[PDB]
Amino acid sequence: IKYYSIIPHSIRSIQSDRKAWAAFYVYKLQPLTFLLDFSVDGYIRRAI
Amino acid sequence: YVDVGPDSVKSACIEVDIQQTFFDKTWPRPIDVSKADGIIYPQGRTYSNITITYQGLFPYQGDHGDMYVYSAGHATGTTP
Amino acid sequence: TDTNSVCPKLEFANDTKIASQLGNCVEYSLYGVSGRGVFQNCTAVGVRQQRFVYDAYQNLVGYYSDDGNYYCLRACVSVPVSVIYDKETKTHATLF
Repeated sequence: IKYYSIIPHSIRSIQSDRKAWAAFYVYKLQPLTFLLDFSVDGYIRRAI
Repeated sequence: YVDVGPDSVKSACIEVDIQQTFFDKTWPRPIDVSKADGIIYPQGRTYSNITITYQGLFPYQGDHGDMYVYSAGHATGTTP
Repeated sequence: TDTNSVCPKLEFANDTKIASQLGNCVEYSLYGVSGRGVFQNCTAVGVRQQRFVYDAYQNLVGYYSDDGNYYCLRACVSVPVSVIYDKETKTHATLF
């Protein structure tokens, strides 16, 4: 995979009945070195 | 080949109104690594009550990313 | 890299199980991870869905069994030996 795109999506609701849809954020990934803290239950609650 | 169902019956697909200006806003939600945002867990193992370095695929601390919004369509009273 | 997912289907009969072997140094081959050690009953820890629990130095120290118990894993330990030797009388004792 070399390329991607977001597909638009509209809600065909009633003019008197419309909601607000939360915005979503896309962040890219890179091969970095992190410092992770694992708790007793095994979940990562903080990193550096 | 996986059968997915019938094709579209309608010929005239609906119209879309591109208005980028309405969606161009600002709502900063940067990556806060201090609370483990966007962290892929090591996918082979697990740990307990330790702190270690790890080489993987993470996002940049403080990165803002790309914001996207979805919106309702045009409607007149009771007709989109 | 450190994840393995295809492994030899070997039957567990009934006596070849983690239970009924706690406290004995046994060989193990769990889902493609093999070694030798002693299993015990420890309170659950880590993330269950990732059955293998490691430590800072890439040593398996825990395991989530199909029976629904968290088993606490060690290495089989050696017994150190030394010899007390007197040359004139050519006598010896063994200190463990």
